[PDB]
Amino acid sequence: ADQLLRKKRRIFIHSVGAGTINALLDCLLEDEVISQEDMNKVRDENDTVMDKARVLIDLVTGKGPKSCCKFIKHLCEEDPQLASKMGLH
Repeated sequence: ADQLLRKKRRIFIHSVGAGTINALLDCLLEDEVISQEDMNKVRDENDTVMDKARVLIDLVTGKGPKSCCKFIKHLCEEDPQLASKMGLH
């Protein structure tokens, strides 16, 4: 009963703008949910957003559903448009 990202993996990934990503991953660090190890994963910059997203959305969920909370929240303030399909409440 906790796999929002998973199902919504096709949405966030095929929508999130290269911009929000920079502002999103930045917020994560603030909470210190990730680690210099993961932070490096994304920084590596693979290719098109489709790639930089798949890793960002994944790395989060990896840290358990406890992160999903701050994620959906930070995203709401960063993007109210996309957050629409993720603005459950």
